[PDB]
Amino acid sequence: NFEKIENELKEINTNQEALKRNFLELTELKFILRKTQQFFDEMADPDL
Amino acid sequence: SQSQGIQQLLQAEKRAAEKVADARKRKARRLKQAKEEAQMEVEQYRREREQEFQSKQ
Repeated sequence: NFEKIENELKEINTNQEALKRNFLELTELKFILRKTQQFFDEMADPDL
Repeated sequence: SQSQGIQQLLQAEKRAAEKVADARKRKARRLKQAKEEAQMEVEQYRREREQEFQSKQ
């Protein structure tokens, strides 16, 4: 019981680390994507 | 303004794309003309030596 308790605790900890590491970068990417639409939409009547 | 100027830059690069495409079109046309003109001169020579061959006959 105790061995597994420790194992799963450590697993969840490392997973939290990895998930946060990915999440922060992807969130900043979302924000840049959003604001870059306003940057682009000065005369963006053509398709691209 | 920066956004308008940079969009005008995207237009500038589309102009560059047009220029390079024009270059490629010119090259293809000129190469085809070279091929055809060489073929026609070859035809002239072919007929000339046919005629000389028949004269010797």
